[PDB]
This record gives sequence, structure tokens and C-alpha cells, in this order.
Amino acid sequence: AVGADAAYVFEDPFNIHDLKVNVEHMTEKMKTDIQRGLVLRNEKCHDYYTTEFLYNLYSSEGKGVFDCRTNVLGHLQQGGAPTPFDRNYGTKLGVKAMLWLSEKLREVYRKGRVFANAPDSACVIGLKKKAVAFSPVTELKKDTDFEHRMPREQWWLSLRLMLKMLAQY
Amino acid sequence: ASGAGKAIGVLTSGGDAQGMNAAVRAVTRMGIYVGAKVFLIYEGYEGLVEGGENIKQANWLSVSNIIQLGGTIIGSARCKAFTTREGRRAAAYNLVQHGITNLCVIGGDGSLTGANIFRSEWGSLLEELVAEGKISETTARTYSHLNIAGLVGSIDNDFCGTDMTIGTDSALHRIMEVIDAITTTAQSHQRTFVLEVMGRHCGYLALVSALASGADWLFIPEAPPEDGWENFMCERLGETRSRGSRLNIIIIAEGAIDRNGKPISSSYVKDLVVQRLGFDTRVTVLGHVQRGGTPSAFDRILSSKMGMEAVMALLEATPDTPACVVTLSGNQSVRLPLMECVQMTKEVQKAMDDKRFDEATQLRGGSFENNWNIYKLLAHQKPPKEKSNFSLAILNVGAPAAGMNAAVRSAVRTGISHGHTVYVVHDGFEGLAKGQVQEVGWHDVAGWLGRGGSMLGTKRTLPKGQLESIVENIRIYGIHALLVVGGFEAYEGVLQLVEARGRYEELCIVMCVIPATISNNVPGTDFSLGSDTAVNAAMESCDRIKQSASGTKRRVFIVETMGGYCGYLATVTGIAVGADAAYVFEDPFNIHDLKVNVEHMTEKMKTDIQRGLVLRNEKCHDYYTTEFLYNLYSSEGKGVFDCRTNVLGHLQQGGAPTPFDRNYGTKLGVKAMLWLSEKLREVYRKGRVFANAPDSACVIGLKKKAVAFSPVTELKKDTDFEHRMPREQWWLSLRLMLKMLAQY
Amino acid sequence: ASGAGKAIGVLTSGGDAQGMNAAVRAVTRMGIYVGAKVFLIYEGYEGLVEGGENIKQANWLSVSNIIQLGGTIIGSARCKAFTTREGRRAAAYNLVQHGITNLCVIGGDGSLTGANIFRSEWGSLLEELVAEGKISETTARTYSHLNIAGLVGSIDNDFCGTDMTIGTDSALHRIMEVIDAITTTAQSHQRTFVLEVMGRHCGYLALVSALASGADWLFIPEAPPEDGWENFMCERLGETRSRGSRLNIIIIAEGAIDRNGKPISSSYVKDLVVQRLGFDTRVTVLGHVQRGGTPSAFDRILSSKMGMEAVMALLEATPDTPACVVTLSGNQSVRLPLMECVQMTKEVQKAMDDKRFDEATQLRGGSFENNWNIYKLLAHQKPPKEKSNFSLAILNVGAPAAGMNAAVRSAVRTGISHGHTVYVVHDGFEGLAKGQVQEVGWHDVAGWLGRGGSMLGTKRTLPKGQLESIVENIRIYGIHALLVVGGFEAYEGVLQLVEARGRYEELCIVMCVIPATISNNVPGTDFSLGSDTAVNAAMESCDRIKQSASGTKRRVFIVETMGGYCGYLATVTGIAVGADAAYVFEDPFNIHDLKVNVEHMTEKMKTDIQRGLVLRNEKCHDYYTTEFLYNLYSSEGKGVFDCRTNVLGHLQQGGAPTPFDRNYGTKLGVKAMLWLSEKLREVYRKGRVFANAPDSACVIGLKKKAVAFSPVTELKKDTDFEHRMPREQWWLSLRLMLKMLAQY
Ligand SMILES: CC(=O)Nc1ccc2c(c1)OCc1cc(-c3ccccc3C#CCCCO)nn1C2
Ligand SMILES: CC(=O)Nc1ccc2c(c1)OCc1cc(-c3ccccc3C#CCCCO)nn1C2
Ligand SMILES: Nc1ncnc2c1ncn2[C@@H]1O[C@H](COP(=O)(O)OP(=O)(O)O)[C@@H](O)[C@H]1O
Ligand SMILES: Nc1ncnc2c1ncn2[C@@H]1O[C@H](COP(=O)(O)OP(=O)(O)O)[C@@H](O)[C@H]1O
Ligand SMILES: O=P(O)(O)OC[C@H]1O[C@](O)(COP(=O)(O)O)[C@@H](O)[C@@H]1O
Ligand SMILES: O=P(O)(O)OC[C@H]1O[C@](O)(COP(=O)(O)O)[C@@H](O)[C@@H]1O
Ligand SMILES: O=P(O)(O)OC[C@H]1O[C@](O)(CO)[C@@H](O)[C@@H]1O
Ligand SMILES: O=P(O)(O)OC[C@H]1O[C@](O)(CO)[C@@H](O)[C@@H]1O
Repeated sequence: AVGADAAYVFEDPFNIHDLKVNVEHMTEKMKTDIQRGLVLRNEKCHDYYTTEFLYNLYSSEGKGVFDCRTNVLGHLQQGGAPTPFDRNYGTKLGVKAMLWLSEKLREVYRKGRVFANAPDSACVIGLKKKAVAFSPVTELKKDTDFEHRMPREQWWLSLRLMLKMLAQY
Repeated sequence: ASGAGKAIGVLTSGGDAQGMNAAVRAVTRMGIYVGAKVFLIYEGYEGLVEGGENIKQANWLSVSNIIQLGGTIIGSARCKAFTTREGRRAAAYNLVQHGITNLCVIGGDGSLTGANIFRSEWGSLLEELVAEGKISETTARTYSHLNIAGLVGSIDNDFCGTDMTIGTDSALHRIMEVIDAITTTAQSHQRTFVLEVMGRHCGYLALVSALASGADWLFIPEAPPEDGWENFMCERLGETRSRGSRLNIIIIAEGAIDRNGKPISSSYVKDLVVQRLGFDTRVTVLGHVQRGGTPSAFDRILSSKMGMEAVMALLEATPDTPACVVTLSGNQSVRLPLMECVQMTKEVQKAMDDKRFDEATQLRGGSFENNWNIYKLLAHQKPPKEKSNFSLAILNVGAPAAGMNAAVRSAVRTGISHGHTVYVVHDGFEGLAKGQVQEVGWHDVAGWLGRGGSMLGTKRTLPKGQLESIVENIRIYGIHALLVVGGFEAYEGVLQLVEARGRYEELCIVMCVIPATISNNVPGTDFSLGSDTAVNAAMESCDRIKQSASGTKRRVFIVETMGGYCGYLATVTGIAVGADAAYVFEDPFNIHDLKVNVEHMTEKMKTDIQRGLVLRNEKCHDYYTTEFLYNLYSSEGKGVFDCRTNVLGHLQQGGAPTPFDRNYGTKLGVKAMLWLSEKLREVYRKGRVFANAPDSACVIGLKKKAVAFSPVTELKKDTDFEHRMPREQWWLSLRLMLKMLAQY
Repeated sequence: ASGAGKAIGVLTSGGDAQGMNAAVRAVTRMGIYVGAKVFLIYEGYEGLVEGGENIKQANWLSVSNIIQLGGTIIGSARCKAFTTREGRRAAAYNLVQHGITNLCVIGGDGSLTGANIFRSEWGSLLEELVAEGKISETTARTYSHLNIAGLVGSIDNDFCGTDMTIGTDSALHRIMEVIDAITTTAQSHQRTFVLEVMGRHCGYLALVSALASGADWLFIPEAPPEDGWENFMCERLGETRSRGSRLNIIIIAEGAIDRNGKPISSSYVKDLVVQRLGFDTRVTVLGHVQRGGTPSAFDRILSSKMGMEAVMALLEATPDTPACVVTLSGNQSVRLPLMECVQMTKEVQKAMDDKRFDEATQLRGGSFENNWNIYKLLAHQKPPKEKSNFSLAILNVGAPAAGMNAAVRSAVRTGISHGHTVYVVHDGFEGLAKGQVQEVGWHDVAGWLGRGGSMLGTKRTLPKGQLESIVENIRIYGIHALLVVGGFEAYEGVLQLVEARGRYEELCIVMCVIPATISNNVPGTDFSLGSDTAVNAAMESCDRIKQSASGTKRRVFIVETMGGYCGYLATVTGIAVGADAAYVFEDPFNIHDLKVNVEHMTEKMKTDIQRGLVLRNEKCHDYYTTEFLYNLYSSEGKGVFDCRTNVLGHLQQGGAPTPFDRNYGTKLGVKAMLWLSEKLREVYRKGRVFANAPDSACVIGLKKKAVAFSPVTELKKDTDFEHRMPREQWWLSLRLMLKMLAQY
């Protein structure tokens, strides 16, 4: 969305070879009319290559061609008012979820039982493809990495190729 | 580049010296770096005459974890069989069996003479081995010459071509550890101690440790006491202890003789003191403790430079070259004929037996004579009756450096005996601004020689911000000379006063800087006072960190060190501990060099020696901090090593000074005060401001073989003020040695 | 609270001991803290009989910068005049002139007897001074009683009511420094050394330093050698040196006698070895080096606890209380009658002269007997011919701690002589997973006693993540017992195997933990192996930092220390250097406490002692890091002091172990292996899995006066696993002492 020259992300391996390559690309750009750079870092993209590590690296190997600065966007990214998509989507999930909650809550009966013991009764709603899916919370364990708190395959990893192509790799 | 295809043997022989490990390590690593095959020849010449399992080939690891060990890991047995030609021919056979053609000998004058002989007849030993058919003529035409390089390993300093034999500074660390012990129990009880030290026929250890400890009397075989001396000793022991002292230390060399050449015992000295002064008195025959313990930083660094030169001296020698000994001649190594140095040493033993004690003194060396003349000065000094016109002031400026207190003591005493009203000023130039100036007596400075830190106190404050008040205390106390002992702010401080002589009539004052700092960054000198304590205090700490890394296998340590912008302390410490890199401002480095140093660190973890150490100077790089190196090594080493950081801080200022900082501080304090008093009569009482010339404001320092006095304004062109250091520094050649011993 | 209005005198007397300064400092600071007037009584009893200028009142600063100094700053002259009633009456007069009513004596059994007498007739000396009219009756009714507290200062450990006299650990540091020297020169040349040590009539220094150095023979006057011993010595010196060794060390006490009570000289031992073995042999009469140098951490901390108790013992004493001596009885101090302890000491000299050498041994103490029995064990041990069924394995786990190598050596040797196939496993439980297991012989472990680090290698890895592979190497090598030497991961490691005996048939195996860590955080023991090296390595570094701060006047240092969540290492180091605070997890602290500690640090900069030191444990606080304290002190101190940070890291793991870590590691390695072998026959060959009971998986440790073996599962309730430490820790009472000596 901003045409950043790299985005450092945990789902990609990177090391000082990749960083030194991204810095010599950043150097070669300063010969052009567009004498600026932006690299994004995810807050946990790397265990030892922190934002201060990248600052030191770029500042050094760029000395005599560019200087360098750090910003940490924090709780700014939680935003102010929601976008039109988060207002539609939040409204639409709040109703589709409540229609499912009320449907399932009559699919279980008043007499001689504990209600709803089945794994079919504890779900996550979400936009999956063209429209919503309801996925059982226990069925999702195998799609989940709990140590990194995220799903094991994520649709958007194809967009990293687009980022690199628009960034002149 | 490599340049060999040939074999080097190495043996350590005769009396062992702590430092022989750092020597055999550097002979091994330089030998196999330059592409030779190195053989360790176990148990001196006794394993040269046996051969067999006593001669086995080294690899880079065969000399690992030895640089911090005393004695010698190959061992140094005596061999009367090699003193016979029947052993000496078998010693030739064992070398030419393994194909060994070059031989490094680490030892004293006897063990080096045996090597000199073993060349002088080599071809005739080879001829006899052909004549009896043990070896073929082609081999005797191949191995037709032996190259010897001598490394002079000895605690005595008994060898006349050299300022320091390998071991003699560490033996002084052992003696000064024992006197730093005995001073506390002698002071509490008010006792006299007779200390006996291992000067066999050479008084170096006795003189140098007497001068470094403030010993009240000394017995060296090159300067025996003149007739009736028992009176003059009982007067000298009386005088100091009447002059407010409490203990006395008496140093006796084991080899000590009277003026007739007949031996004087430590027992006879003890009996004499008891019977003629009634003082409670003890005798410590300090023994082979002197031969042992870890080598000092100077003996590791020296044995490394000596051991590297000895390998070069072998591989570049020729059959029409005389055999060589590698030696100091001041600041750097020189190479000398073995024949000449043996004979010039035998000529001293002969002069001493011939009762020519003044020839024995002069011929030991200029380094023996300057120590002896400064002991003979301070042994003759007193508070005078006469008194003199001049007022002197002594400042400490910078961070406190070990040996400042020695230099102040020696300047206060030389200043008092030259008749001056000496003042000491607390807190440096902020002291001279704030009027923290006090007149000092002979008593007031007693027992300062062995203390770390600064008894005056010291500051970084430069004088220009207070100068109108500094000139006013110079006027009020009537001060005619400043002696400033301290770092770069002492130098720039005295410079800010010479740059201000045109502005103020009172800065026409005689000025001397004694360069006292941890960092070795003061211009003029090649050694600053306290920098030997600093490399020893850092070297002791990196040994602890390496032993930590070696137990916690697959650690790499990043260790930060207090050099300022000056890479001396990181460089000499890195040699003294065999660090795998030392990052220094005077070298460019970047992530390519760092990634290279990390892939070298990775490849080492396949070996048995699964540890690393890299030193970082505190200002070596603007952005690659110690945390940057930690992150880099931790990352590119993940799966092969983990990594940790230590910052050595004010630990490196040390505790008590080394023997070198006690001698050097004492010697600069007197040479500076003799110059201060000389210059202060080279300017006259009438119709003038005194001393306006640039010739009157100087830095003292060891420059080559001996001192130079360099004008503070003349030094501006040799100085970088932005980085606070000189523009060319002698020790940058040692970075090559560091990298070679680190397996680049 | 204060509770005095009365005067305490203090004198140090007889043979000086490094530690007497830390004693007189703590007697002064506790005395004037509790509101008494303290007088320093210069030059022992000689200044008590002179009085005048020899008796002058202290203030808090009169004992500043002495805790790191050896000897005694007040001095300790002998006084035959006080052995006469004509001096003893003048000693009473000089005290009652200054009004001194309580008297602390720091000294040995003679100097304490003189104090016992000087009470026993005090009122009659006061009566004579009234009878001749020097003082009025009202004064003799006021000063009508003298209170004595005895502090036993001596290097010999000659005193029978006590485990350590003040000075005896520092004298062992002096001896072990000299043997760490002599081992390197004796090893290179293959020489035997006769070492003579200052055990006057007491063999403690000789036995303890023989056991700590691996000495091949020993001569103590409480256990003289039986007739014809020259054969058995020449066999023992032959055996070890035939069994792949190289040097020998022979320790002789200066006081050594034969079985007839006639003295044996170090010269007679040297002559005997030369004439009956033909070994090259030397004699070092290691002298008053033993009395000197800086006190060890144990002698500073001990002299502080002893000195604090001695002031209490004075002010709470009564005229119907017998005079007191303050002493160890294991982990903590006890107070004993002076009469009884003098007589029980005279009864040993009498038993030794009466040729009752077994009474002399038993009556020196249980601490003398356990050292002697373990020397007598290791002196009798051999590789056996018979061999036995069992396989044992030895692990190192955690960070490497000094004394691990001593404990492994002693366990490998005790395990070999008990007939077992001992294995050593490299890299701890990751080693036992990766099959890094090897059978070890008597040769393979030789010379490990003096090494720092770990010769096995050690890791933090807990066994559960590899357990299916750990059981499989236990099966494949047939291993029937584990000895694990290490920190909290050794404890939780052996616990993760007992918690898994129900899951795997192979973890029915006999298990012992020797607690080896820097941190003192293993449950069970009150002392972990390596924690004495750690407090000494930190105490040496904080002395350098304080001397740096004292030259650079108006510094305050923040120093960080490796305690884990356990405040032991920061607490005992803070006492050993007189730190102005130590921040520790086991104390709550916040910005109110920090601001209080900073305004105390500000008020001190008005005094002559313009320096500060605060210690921080590395995990003492979650948010108040060392940089937080740096910022806070720098700010609220701006205009009165500046401030600096050091992080002591892996420096605190030390170099070579202390004498205590060499004795303790050796002693735990044998007591653990004797228990391992006892328990391993308390389980039977037929129809069973061996050793399933919780009684078979234990931690050894010094608990009170002697060892306890505590089940690993029984210890869960004494353990906090989240902070990795025990829930109550004996040393939290020492934090009160730290704060009192720091001027709270
Ligand atoms: C008793 C006594 O004088 N000991 C003594 C101790 C230390 C020094 C002494 C003398 O002298 C000269 C010299 C040459 C080199 C030298 C020469 C070439 C290459 C390296 C070095 C070096 C060094 C660092 C050692 C201490 O920073 N180092 N040093 C320093
Ligand atoms: C030769 C020999 O055994 N030396 C030796 C050395 C060190 C120790 C020794 C014995 O024993 C017991 C003990 C008691 C206290 C003790 C008791 C009360 C209060 C404080 C302490 C302490 C401490 C810390 C010292 C080293 O961490 N400390 N120590 C430790
Ligand atoms: N004239 C000589 N010829 C041959 N070898 C000699 C001669 N002098 C000494 N050596 C050898 O030197 C060895 C060691 O010398 P030594 O005097 O023991 O120690 P240092 O090296 O200190 O003089 C002796 O074992 C002997 O082999
Ligand atoms: N029986 C005694 N009566 C009085 N004073 C004594 C007696 N025995 C010893 N002393 C005193 O103790 C002092 C020191 O004792 P000493 O034996 O010298 O050292 P230590 O304290 O090691 O025994 C002596 O100077 C003497 O004053
Ligand atoms: O390098 P300089 O300026 O001579 O100062 C020497 C001292 O200063 C230091 O850089 C530290 O200075 P501070 O004590 O002011 O922090 C050390 O390198 C050294 O001990
Ligand atoms: O407190 P523990 O876990 O027993 O470990 C002791 C060692 O660990 C340390 O906290 C450091 O651990 P590392 O070597 O892994 O960094 C030190 O306190 C000490 O040397
Ligand atoms: O140590 P030994 O064999 O008595 O040799 C004595 C001489 O050897 C030296 O140790 C070293 O050359 C001398 O200091 C000492 O006087
Ligand atoms: O040191 P001096 O006065 O010979 O006293 C000897 C005795 O005194 C002690 O130093 C201490 O009590 C003993 O170790 C030594 O044997």
C-alpha cells in the first residue's frame, strides 16, 4: 500500500545476506531522482535483528550515500473510527454469527441432557472464499501454530512476491 | 604468505620460565601459518638425545589453551648427555630421522651455547651417521645445515644482548605479590624482612623488585657493598624508621657477594640487623614461587612477538648466516648473533669474578644501569638542610592510572632532595582553580608506591574554563613549575597553558607531563604509565571469561574494553589471550569483515576448541556496538554456537600497579623532576618573565631505548585532538600478529 | 535500635591475621551504630600498658578503606609487661582514665588468656589505683567490672571451640597461590617439592592445603608418622609417579614431630627423598607470605559477623556472665565461655606432648577429623585388582562452577577404589541423550583439582525433552547410578527422573546431586560448590571498582552481579566490600527505597569518603534495571556526585577454585560416592527393579555442622521452581549486617 523497499516478516527467513542485499539495492536507488527509502519491520519478524539492528546496519553501509531513521508505529495502528469495510463486516458477522448462535441453540433440546456437547457447537465465523464459513474450534487445532499464535498456512503469502516486484527486486 | 616446505623443531631447555608456553605456541602457530611442519621436542635436550616419542609433530590445536599456563607443557629437563659428543651425534640423528632442519631453542645462556655448538659441528655429526650407514649420503646433502633461532627464556634477565628475557616480568609479578603480602604483616608488627630472590649471578630481579618495593637496602653481585657497610646499613635502616616509617624491606639476591667476592647470606643480614639495631627481623627465602604461576601480559605478548620473529629468523637464515637470538631493544624486537651475545654474557661473569664490579654493571646493559642509577639516587636522597627558592606543584589529571602514586612519590622526594617547596594539588586543574593546593613533606607521601588509583584525586577538567582563577593560585602560592601526571587532558591541559602564555604573565612557568593513562593515547611517549596494569587487569579477566566459555562449550564471547578511540588496550589484550578478533578504531571494519570473522568462528566449532573470544574497543565503531556484534554472532552462529557479552569497565584501571608501572612511575617521577629542576635554573631571576620558550613545556616518555622530552606545542602535528590520540602509533604492527595467532 | 551510653575498647594482639581489619571495622561500626563510644587501642597490649596517644576514639571514617587490607591498621605488638601485674595495673588505669568499660580482643589463645585474667582480678587493680589515689572511689564503683569479648584472630586455626579462626581461609589462599605457582615449575621439570607451612603446633593449614592441592604426603603434629614411615613415603612417592604422575608435593607443618615427639625438618624430608628415590627435589619454606595480602571473602564476611556479635556480647554481658568468645559452629555464629575454650585448647597441646595423638586429633574438632579422615581415605586409595558389578555415571549440569572438577576427581577415584566402572558424560543430560559417555581411569582425571570451569562440559538442558534417548543410554552402558554435579538444573534434572520412575523401568537408578553453582540457589545444601569462588571473584572486582571510584572522587558505581533470582552472591559480596546497598529479589524495593538510598549517598559526599558502591542482582527487579539505577542516581546526585555502571558477568565464575571449593568439592565427591556405593548395595540382584524408593535419589549438602542427604522429591516443598531457588535461605540475616555496616 506504500511501495516499501522491503518488509521484514517472520514467515520469511532473512539474515545478514538478505539485509546486505536490501542495503545495496537501497544504495543504488540514491543515484535516481527518488532519493528516499522505506523498509517495514514486523515487531517479532526476527529474534536478534531488531529495528535498532537494521538502523545500525543501514546507517553504516549507507554512510556517504544516505542517512537513516527509525519509527515504531504502535497503538496508532489500532486506528480511530473503523473503515467502511470494518463497519459492514462487523455488522454482517454480528448478524450471521447471531443467526447461527440462535439456529444451533434450537438444534439442542430441553429434556434429559446437557445441551450442545458436540464439537459442531463451538465455532469461529469468518469470510473464507466468496462467503462465510463456520469452522469448529477443535477442528482448527491442526491449522494452528499456538507458539507463534497464528494459522499454519495464510492466503496472503503470495502478496510478498508482488511487494518485492514493485520494490525493484 | 606462506614460504616454507621445511620442518622446524622447538624445545624449551634449562630453568623454566613462565612465558615459554606463549613462546612455543607462537613458534608453532607462526611455523604452520607460514607452511612449515612444526615438531615439539619434549623434555629439553634429553628428548632430543632420546628422540622417538619425544619428537612429535604439532597442529594448531597441539598448543591450544597453553598461553595462560606457566612453566612449559613440553617440559625442560637438563641433559649432560648433550654436553657430550656421543649424545650430540644422536641428537643430530633424531632430527634427520624426522627430517627436522631448523630448530628453535627457548632457554638461557647455557642451553643456547649447546645449540651454537650443534651448528658449528653439524656437518661432521651428519658425516659420522653416513660413515656408520644409519642414513644415506643424499639425506646428509639435504640436511647438511642446521638453523638455530634462540629465544632467551629465563627469569634472571642474565643475558646481555637484551632488555627482557622471556619470564623476567612474570617473576617480578611473583616477587611483588610476595612483597605486597609481607608489607602488611611487617607494617603491623613494625618488622624488618630480609627477602631472598632468584638472581643466580644476575642482580636484575633483586634491583628491579627493590626499586619497585621501596626496599631500604639491596645486595646485587654486580655492585657489592664497600668495606664497613654494616655501619651504613644500620644507619639507613635507622634513618627511614626514625623518619616516620615502620617496616623495612631488605632485598638480597641469592648470588650476592661482598667487595672481596665472598658470599653474603640472608642469615648474616638478619643476624646483623638484630645484633646492631635491636629491630624484630625475619628472613623469607622466597623460592620457586618465582618460576611459577600465570605469565604476565608482557611475557605473553613478548613471547608471541619473539616466537613469531624466531620462526622468520629460521626460514630466512642461510648456511653463511651466524645463528641468531631474538631480543628487545626498547619498544621493538631486534635479532643478534648468538656467538656475540653468549660471549658478552660470559664477559660479565668474568668481570664480576675479576672484582671489576663497575664493568659488570656497565656491561649488563643500559637498562640495568638506569635502574641502578635511580636506585643509587633514591638510596642517597634525604630531606636537605639548605633549602632553595623554587615552588613546584604536582597535579593528577584524567582517569586514575596505576603508577600515578609512584610518580608522585618519586617527584615529591626528588623535589624535596633538590631543595624545593613541592606542593600537591587535589582534583587536577579544577583543584588548581579551587585552590586545593598543599605543601607536602617526605612523610606525607610514604607508602604510595604500591597503591592503585590516585592519592591526589584527578579530574577531566581542562584549564581554560577556570584559567583566570588558575593563574591566581599560581601567583598566590608562588608556583614556578607544574608537573602534571595524567592522560590526554594532562597533555591538552599543559597545551592550553602554553597557548595562553601570550595572554597571561603567570603561565610563563616550567611544565612537564608524565603520561599516566590506561589507554596509551598521550602523544610523545610510546608507553603511558598504567597501561601495563590495564593490559594485565584485562588479560586476567579474559582468561576467566575464556575458561567460562570452555566449560560452557560452544560459547563465543564479545568483550568490550576501555581504549577510548585508541585500540592499544584491545590489541595487546587480544594477543595476551589469543582472541579471535579485536575490533579497533584504527582499523576500518564493516559487516563484510564481521561476517568473515563469524564464518571463521563457525568453522572453529568443528575442532576440539569449541569457544570464541572477540574483543571490542568501546569506540571502535559508531554503529556496530557490542550489542550489534552480540546480535550478529548469535544469529549467524545459531545451530553451531551461542554467544554472550561482557563489558570490562573500571576493572581495567586495576588494583595495585604491576612491577613495570612501579619502576616506570618511579623512574619518570625522578627523570621528570631532574629535568624540571635543570630547566628551572636555565631561566634567570632578573628583568624577565621566566621560561616563555616552547622548550620549557614538555612531555616525558620512553621513546625507543630510553626517554625523550618532547615540547607540548611541537607534538600538535603528531596529535589527533578529535579522537584524543597520536596520529601514528608504534603498536599497529602487533595487529598482524593478533590475526596470525587467531588463524587468519 | 541503639542501647549503650558506654565505651568499647578494641585491640588486635599477637600474631597478625589478614581479616583483623574487617573485624576492627565491624567492631567500630556496630559499636557506634548501637550508640557506644569506640576506642582503638594501638599496638596490642603494649599500647594498653602505655595508653596516652595509643588510646584514641574512633568515628565511622576512622575504619574506612581498611576491609580490603591485610594485617591490622591499629598494629599488634607483643607485651611482656602485660604478662606482669605491674603492667596489668597500668592497663586498668589507662582504660578507666578514658572511661573504657568493655574491651574487644582480636587474637589467639595467649592474647585471649591475658584478657580472661584481666577480668578475673579487675576489681583488685581498680582497688590499688584508689589505694594510691590516682582515681576516686566513685570511679572504681562505676568502672567496677570489665567485659571481654574475644574474637579469635589467627592463621593457624589453633583454637578448639571453633571451625575457622579469623585469618585461616586467607592464609589458605596464600598457600594455594604458592602451590598454584610451584605446581607449574615442578610439573615441567618433574620435581618433588617439600612445602613448609605455618602450623605452629596446629596442623590445620598443612592438612587443609595438602587435601586442597592433592599432596602426596603430609606431616601434621596431631598425627605423627608411625615407625619405619620412610619406606611407606618412598613407596607412595614411587606409586603416584609410576601411575602416570610427574611432580610430587609434600606438605610439612613447621611444627611437625615424629611418633616420639622429636621434630622432623623439611631438610630431613628433602635429603630422604633424594637419597632413597633419586628424584630431583626442592624445599620451599613458604614464610610470612601466609600472614599477608588481602583477606578472602570468607575472612571479611566472617570478621564482620564475628565483629558484630562481639559488640552485642559486650553490651549485653553482666558481672555474673563468664567472658565470651565468638566462633563458628557451622553455617552460623555461636558464643562460648573463654575459660572453657582456652582450657580445651591447652588440653590438645598437652595430649600431643603426652603422645596421645588420637586424642589430639579428636579434640581439635569434628571439622579437623572430617578433613583428616578424607585425607586418610584418599592417601590409602588405589586402583583395585578385584573389580565389582556396578556401572556409575558422572554428569556436569548448569553453568560451570569452580570445584566441579574437584568433585569429579574425588568421585572418579572413590568410585574406582570402591571397584566400579565409572563413566563420565560430556555436556550433561544432552550428553546422556547424545551418548557422550566414556569409561574413565585413575590417570584420566589427574590434575583436575585446581582447574576452574568443567572438564566434562555442562549444559542447562533438562532431561524430559530427550528422556526416551536418556533411558536408552542408561540401558546400553548398563548404568546403575548417576552422580550429577551442578546447579538447579541438576536438581530439577534428577527430579524429572524420579517423577518419571513410574513411566520408565530404567530410571529405577541410584541418584545423587552435588550442588555445584555460582548462585547458591540449589535446594537442600546451605552452600553450593563454586559460590565461594564467585564471592571471591566478585569481591576482587568490586575492590578494583572502589579504588577507581576513590581516585576519581565523587563517583557512585552501580555494579550488576550474576545471582539469578537468588540474592546470595550480591549480599555476601556487598558485605565483603562494604557496599552502600545491595538490591536483591528477596527484598521488596521501590522508588521510595531507591530515593532513600540516593539521599544517603548524597549525605556521604560531605565526608572524606567521597565514593559509593551499590550492588544489583541481575534479576532483583523486573523494571528497575542497572540502567534505571544509573539514571536515577545520576539525576538526583547531579551537583554532588557522578555515576557509572559495571556488569560483572562470567568473571564471577572465577579462575582456579578457592581453598574452600577445593576441599569442599573433594569432600562432597567422596561423601557422595560413599553414599552412592552404600545405597547401591542396599538394593538386591533378584526379582526386582533396583532402588524405586524416594530414599535413593538425593542431594548432598552441608546443612549445619556437617552434611545431610535430602531426597529430591522431599525438597519440592522447600523449593520455588519459578524463581529456581529454595523458599527459605539461611543468609537473609546477613542483609541486616550489610545495612548496618552501610550506615543505615
Ligand atoms: C620490569 C619491566 O620493565 N617490565 C616491563 C613491563 C611491560 C613493558 C615493559 C617492561 O617494557 C617495554 C615494552 C615493550 C613492549 C612491546 C614490544 C613489542 C611488542 C609489544 C610490546 C608490548 C606490550 C604490552 C605489555 C604491557 O603494556 N611492551 N613493553 C612494556
Ligand atoms: C577452608 C575452608 O573451609 N574455608 C571456608 C571458606 C568459605 C566458607 C567456609 C569455609 O565455610 C562455612 C561458611 C560459613 C559462612 C558464613 C556464616 C555466617 C555468615 C556468613 C557466612 C558466609 C559466607 C560467604 C563466604 C564464601 O561464600 N560462609 N562459609 C563458607
Ligand atoms: N658447552 C656446552 N655444550 C653443549 N651443551 C651445553 C653446553 N653448555 C650447556 N649445555 C646444555 O644446556 C642445557 C641446559 O643448560 P642449563 O645451564 O642447564 O640451563 P640454562 O639454559 O639456564 O643455562 C644443559 O642440559 C646442556 O645440555
Ligand atoms: N598468662 C598470661 N597472662 C597475661 N597475659 C598473657 C598471658 N599469656 C599471654 N599473654 C599476653 O598475650 C599477648 C600476645 O600473646 P601471644 O602468645 O604473643 O600471641 P597469641 O595471641 O597468638 O597467643 C602477649 O604479649 C601477652 O601480653
Ligand atoms: O582515555 P582517557 O580519556 O585518557 O581516559 C582514560 C579512562 O577513561 C575511560 O574511557 C573512562 O572514563 P570515565 O571514568 O570518565 O567514564 C577509560 O577508557 C579509561 O579508564
Ligand atoms: O543460576 P543458575 O541457573 O544456576 O546458573 C548459574 C549461572 O547462570 C547465570 O545466571 C548465567 O547463565 P548463562 O551462562 O547461560 O548466561 C549466572 O548467574 C551463573 O553463572
Ligand atoms: O631452581 P634450581 O634448579 O635451583 O635453579 C636455580 C636457578 O635457576 C633459575 O631459576 C633460572 O635460571 C634461577 O633463578 C635460580 O637461581
Ligand atoms: O611469625 P613469627 O613471629 O615467627 O610467629 C610464628 C607463628 O605465628 C603465626 O604466624 C600465627 O599465630 C604462626 O603461623 C607462626 O608459626
